[PDB]
Amino acid sequence: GSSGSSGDAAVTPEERHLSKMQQNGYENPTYKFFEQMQNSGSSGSSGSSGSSGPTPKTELVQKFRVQYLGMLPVDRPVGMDTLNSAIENLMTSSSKEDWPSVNMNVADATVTVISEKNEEEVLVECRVRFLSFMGVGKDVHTFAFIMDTGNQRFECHVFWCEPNAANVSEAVQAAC
Repeated sequence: GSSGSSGDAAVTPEERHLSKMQQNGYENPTYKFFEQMQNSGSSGSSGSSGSSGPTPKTELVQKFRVQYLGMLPVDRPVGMDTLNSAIENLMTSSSKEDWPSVNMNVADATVTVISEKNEEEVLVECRVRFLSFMGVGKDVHTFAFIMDTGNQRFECHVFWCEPNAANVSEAVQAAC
């Protein structure tokens, strides 16, 4: 029942931010501002957006030790409620320990889920460009990001960060 009026400010500086993230979240503007472009349509029957080739060079890069929960299909590219769904989805599927270890790379505003067992093992390669929505669920150790694989398809990948998802996410903020 109605109980309070004590007056006390006991909150961590890392939560001050994560808070706004759990409230609204982070929606990539480019994903919606991707209207002005010059696409081409020439003969090229194939099931891929061309070729990428070798990875580019880079001087700066951040590596965060996080766990992998798995991919989860969604209905919308954005919407906190939607994200929270993926987290709870996998969380139930696999346990906290069941989740394997993986190194997250934040170089060139690019996200590359590297394997903990092998550095030269890119588990997942995502770019801030494809990234549609990203935020924190109910828990501060639950961070997921939805990307666009094409054909109106969105894959929600969840990852456990420690001691929280304040750093990782934050680093992904400027990545946009």
